[PDB]
Amino acid sequence: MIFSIWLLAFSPQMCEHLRRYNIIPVLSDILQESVKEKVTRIILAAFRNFLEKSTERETRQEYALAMIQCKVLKQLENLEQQKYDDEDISEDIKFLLEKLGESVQDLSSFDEYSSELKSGRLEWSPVHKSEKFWRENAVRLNEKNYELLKILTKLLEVSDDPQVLAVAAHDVGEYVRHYPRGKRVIEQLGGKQLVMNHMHHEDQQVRYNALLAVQKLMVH
Amino acid sequence: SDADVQKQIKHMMAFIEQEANEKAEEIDAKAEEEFNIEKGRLVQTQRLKIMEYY
Repeated sequence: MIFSIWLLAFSPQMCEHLRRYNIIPVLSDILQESVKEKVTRIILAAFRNFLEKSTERETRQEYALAMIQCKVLKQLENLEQQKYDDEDISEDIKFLLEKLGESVQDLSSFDEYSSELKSGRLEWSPVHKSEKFWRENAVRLNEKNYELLKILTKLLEVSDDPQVLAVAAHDVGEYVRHYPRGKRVIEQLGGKQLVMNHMHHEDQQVRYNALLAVQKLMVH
Repeated sequence: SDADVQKQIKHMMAFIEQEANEKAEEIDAKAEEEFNIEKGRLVQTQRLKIMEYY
């Protein structure tokens, strides 16, 4: 099947289009779950074809970055340390380590938070928890026509997960703490209503983070 | 739990009203101070130009 995907990835016009199948995660899963020599080699071949045949720079960056959102580069270093006798493994590992060696710098920004929002993977992650991010960047919640605010608002509107809800309330609390105009922006977006409703959420972690956000929103 | 959250909300309400009263007190004081400063500078500048012309 990954040989079928490697063959599909021979054309630049196919690599531009194949993105909508969400194929990099399933190859990255097998790349962790299956160290078999053939399987390793044909994933490296498929990943090399996707990235290298992407003549569109956005598509090249997107394949390198999707592999880095799957953290493929660390597994390629594990596979570089693993014993393999084949140059068609070794040289395609080193190729992808170099190209994903670009997009690792893009992801390992504060944008690991941007990707956690974009993917909906809200958690008590180090970049959610650390003050430095908000202290240096909180205003950026307004970027791409308020995209990160719109995500947090939608998650506070329709998420089922009390961690996501409480994380988002914490994110709103630090957003207002580190960007004062952010209070006005949440008040203009009406996002406060979600936080004020989640004061009576069924989870004490949500209720606590909702109250804490109401404190950081209304109290100096 | 939830009555004690309402006690904390009442403390927050008291802080909000108190610091709002402090902001009113500060701005009302700084209004009268900057009235004394600005009137005093403005009269004393123009009065002294008139004094030398005559």
